[PDB]
Amino acid sequence: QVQLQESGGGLVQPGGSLRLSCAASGRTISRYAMSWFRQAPGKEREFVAVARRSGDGAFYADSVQGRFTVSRDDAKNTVYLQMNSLKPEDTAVYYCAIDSDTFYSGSYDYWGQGTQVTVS
Amino acid sequence: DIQMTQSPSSLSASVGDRVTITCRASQGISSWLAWYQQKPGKAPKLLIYDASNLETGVPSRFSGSGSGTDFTFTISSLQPEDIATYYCQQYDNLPLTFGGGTKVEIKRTVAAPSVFIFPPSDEQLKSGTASVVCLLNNFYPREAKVQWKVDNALQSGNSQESVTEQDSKDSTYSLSSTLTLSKADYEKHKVYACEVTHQGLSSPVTKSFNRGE
Amino acid sequence: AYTNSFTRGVYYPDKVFRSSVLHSTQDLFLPFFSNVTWFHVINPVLPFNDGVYFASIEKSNIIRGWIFGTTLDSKTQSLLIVNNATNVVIKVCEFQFCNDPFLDRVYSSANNCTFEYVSQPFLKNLREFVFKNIDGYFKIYSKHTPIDLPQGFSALEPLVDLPIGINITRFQTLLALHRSYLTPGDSSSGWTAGAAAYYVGYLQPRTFLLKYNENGTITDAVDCAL
Amino acid sequence: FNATRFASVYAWNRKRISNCVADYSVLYNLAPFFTFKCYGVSPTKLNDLCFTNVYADSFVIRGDEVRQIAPGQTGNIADYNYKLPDDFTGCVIAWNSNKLDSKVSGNYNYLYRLFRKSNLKPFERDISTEIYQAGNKPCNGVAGFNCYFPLRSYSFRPTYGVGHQPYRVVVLSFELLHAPATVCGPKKSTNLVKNKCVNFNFNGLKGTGVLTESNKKFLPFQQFGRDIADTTDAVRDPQTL
Amino acid sequence: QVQLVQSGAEVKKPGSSVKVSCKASGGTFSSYAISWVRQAPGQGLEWMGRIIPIFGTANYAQKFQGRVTITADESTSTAYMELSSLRSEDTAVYYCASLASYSSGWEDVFDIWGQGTMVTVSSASTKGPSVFPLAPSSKSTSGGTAALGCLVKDYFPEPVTVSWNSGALTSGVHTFPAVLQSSGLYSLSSVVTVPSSSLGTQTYICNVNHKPSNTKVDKKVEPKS
Ligand SMILES: *[C@@H]1O[C@H](CO)[C@@H](O)[C@H](O)[C@H]1NC(C)=O
Ligand SMILES: *[C@@H]1O[C@H](CO)[C@@H](O)[C@H](O)[C@H]1NC(C)=O
Ligand SMILES: *[C@@H]1O[C@H](CO)[C@@H](O)[C@H](O)[C@H]1NC(C)=O
Repeated sequence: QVQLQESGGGLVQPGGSLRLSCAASGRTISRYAMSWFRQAPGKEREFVAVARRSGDGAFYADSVQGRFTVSRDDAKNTVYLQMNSLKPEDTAVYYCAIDSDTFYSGSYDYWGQGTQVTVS
Repeated sequence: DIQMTQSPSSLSASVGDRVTITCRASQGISSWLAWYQQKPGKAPKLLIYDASNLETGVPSRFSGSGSGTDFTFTISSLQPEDIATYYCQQYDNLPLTFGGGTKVEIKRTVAAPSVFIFPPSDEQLKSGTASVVCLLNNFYPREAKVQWKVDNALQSGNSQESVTEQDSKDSTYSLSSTLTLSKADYEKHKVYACEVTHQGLSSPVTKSFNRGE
Repeated sequence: AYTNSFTRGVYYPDKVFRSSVLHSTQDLFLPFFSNVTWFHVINPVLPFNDGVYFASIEKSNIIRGWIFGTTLDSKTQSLLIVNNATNVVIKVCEFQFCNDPFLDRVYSSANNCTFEYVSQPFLKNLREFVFKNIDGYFKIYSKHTPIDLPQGFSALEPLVDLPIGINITRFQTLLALHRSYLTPGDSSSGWTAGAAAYYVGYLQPRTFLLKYNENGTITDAVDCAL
Repeated sequence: FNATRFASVYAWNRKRISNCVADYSVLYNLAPFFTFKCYGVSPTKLNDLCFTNVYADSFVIRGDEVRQIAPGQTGNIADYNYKLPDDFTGCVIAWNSNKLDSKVSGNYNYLYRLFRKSNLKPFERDISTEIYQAGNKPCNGVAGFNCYFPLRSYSFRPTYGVGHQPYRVVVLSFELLHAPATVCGPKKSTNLVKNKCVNFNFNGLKGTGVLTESNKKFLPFQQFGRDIADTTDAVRDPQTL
Repeated sequence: QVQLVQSGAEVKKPGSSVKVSCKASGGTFSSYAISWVRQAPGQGLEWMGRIIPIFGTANYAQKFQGRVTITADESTSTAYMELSSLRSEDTAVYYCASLASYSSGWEDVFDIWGQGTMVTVSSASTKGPSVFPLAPSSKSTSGGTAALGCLVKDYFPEPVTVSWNSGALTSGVHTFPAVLQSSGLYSLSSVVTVPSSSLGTQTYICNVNHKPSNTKVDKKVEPKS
């Protein structure tokens, strides 16, 4: 199917920086874009970032445009997201998602795996 | 004849961002290449005629250069007023040919669509035909998928869609779909549904109504 | 109004280095202890006889430019030297100067041009300028010194040699101001500029005995016919 | 020369150059250039000589017209497009752009004046497009008996010979009266050696002697110095200062 | 200055010929060369031919030689073009341009444009539009606002001008492009945004005008619950 995984994370200090990793193998990586999501404890989902085939610039939401930077590597199927100036609100679980719409500018929301992130 | 290729097909960058475009020709040239600005449905506006040669009234914003088979054009920054398509021209010979054209549009964040539905009216039904119209308004992506779920079942090949242009006020976009059916077919079903899926929405949005309401 | 030009107006005559020698030079020099007109802002067209000596001891750089040409505002070629915030602008374009050249962007209308040049800006501080036009060359000598004319002796070094062969008989100076009306036929409208004074002197053919120190700097001179 | 933006001889372009250096070793003399001619002076003398100012005019003409670009010449181009006096002194740089500036059946853009009411004055330019008086009285923007139009198109193409190809020609005129020399053609042409008797030149100041490093302190505006009795003691290097 | 004046839109049956004009004014007519261009509804521009009235000669493109003739007359300073054996696809925007790039050291490029003429080829007949109102449902209201308007159907030929309240209302105006039905007739659509407090009660009116015949049609709209 769309088996996906992420690595890294965990406890971090407030106001610092963090790095998260996500990758896939054994399936096409171009026809579907790679997106992220956020979910606070017992709350609704929130989109974080997504990367397109061309890689022209980057895509972000309102609350993450000016703080987070995202990138993807087409030669290794690995993607990264940048964490900086961490605030107390960043105590939730992130998810790595695949835009399951073939060659589509938009996105189909579907998450494969996630991890926990918290600030001391 | 001479054929030219313009790539990439479209550009996306926010106000105050650099943008560039390239034009290619079948054979190497060193002059007689122009660039045009054409708004939707309006006559093209001259930008460049001779290699790195601007005419009267062109601002310092736009510059061009290139040699050989390929030529390049650059836009230092963008404002809403210059949102339109750019074209490449070669006229070293009388058989003029024009490039495929490239579009530049404003880049911004996500805006959730406002999904609306129009049920048919009695007067329309009296003509022997029925229609249902679904609208998406004020959302970022330039194309949105609209699915019809009459009687909770997907339908295809029986509806038409309309497309608008980028909204200069907020750089948003709108899309609408129109379902059409005959009186017998319209009365055959009982429930009409329109489904919308967007990246910004937390989950798919569905609007539906029944025959009796 | 007139003041005293004690020992000012001396400049290097021939760009030749000399060390610890006394050189007798014959050229256009400002006579010692000569009377020079005293003008203060708070500005008429003056003649351009064989030599002119310009000095200014006004802070804030109110004085900003000069105009030179025969039949000013006519078809004849004329100069336009102004000091912008970035670089100096020298134009030979027969500019059509108005009665009130500039007190506030441009003091003249469009006209044909023959030469243009730009360089770094020339500008309680004393500014001295000597302008000579001979054999088709317009030579400028300048010097700067913090600061009536001070008793201090100082020799003006050459600044630029414009290879322009136009004919010159008159000149006028340009002043800077703010919050003022751009009236071509009126002056002092609106806000008034700060206090500033500038002196004008005329050179004459004189013999001088310049004293060159070990470093090639003129330290003293004697007015031979005083 | 590289611009080649003078396809039409009629209504040719003009340019003024002053306070510059015109190194002819690279201009009109390298392999890419095909032809180059001068009137009244040899290229070497031009390179070694200085001029007050240079006016440059560029135009593209056929092979049959290049011969008309010379003093006291006559012809369609000479009479109606670009006339020159018998005493004219200058140079013409002509390069054939047929390979890179011709089409199989194109090149209609190269226009020239085929007729005119009267011959142009020396160095005169005319952009008028009025009908030529072809036998009958000239038409006033109308058609008449003949009323032929003066301009015509070269229409260069491979089917034409070398004598009917788009020769890109640039003509320069030199001025020497009242010359405070500002345009010159010499290259760097510099060589230095010290500690031995040699004839030397520093922007003139011809002399002979041994050149050695000096401990003097020349001012920024001083070029050379003189000892007692006006003897040239030290000189500033134009290049190294 | 220099300007060009073109005629109005003309419609003629397929297979016949269509006449167009483009008048020139300013300066001297002998100093202007008129070039003709065409633009289809979305496809790139197309070049038909070029004439120089002072020359007396003309040239035409290979794809359009024979079927296209160009004539111009100095007395009334107007340029004309002739098209023969028209076809349905000939429906396109037609422009007149002045090929001024022949006198002042400037070559093979246009600088001046006309107003543009619209021509359509079809077997239909000229008639006024049909307008009916929309009846949006109350349950469909989203964000405190509702969508409403009128539809202009079964009209021929273009152009068609659609406005609202005799032009007195301009906030939240949207008018989507025209479409062609399979029966050979054009159509148009327009929708507005209105607050909850005004819909149903305000005297909202949709305005339509058919300029080929200057037909005037207007209707009122009201939602339902
Ligand atoms: C400069 O022109 C004036 C007339 O405007 C004339 O009297 C004077 O002689 C000229 N200068 C020279 C050096 O001839
Ligand atoms: C000459 O210059 C040297 C080096 O700057 C300095 O030491 C010396 O005092 C100067 N002498 C005079 C007379 O200016
Ligand atoms: C001349 O050029 C040489 C080499 O670029 C450089 O070393 C030298 O300083 C230059 N001198 C001047 C006066 O420009």
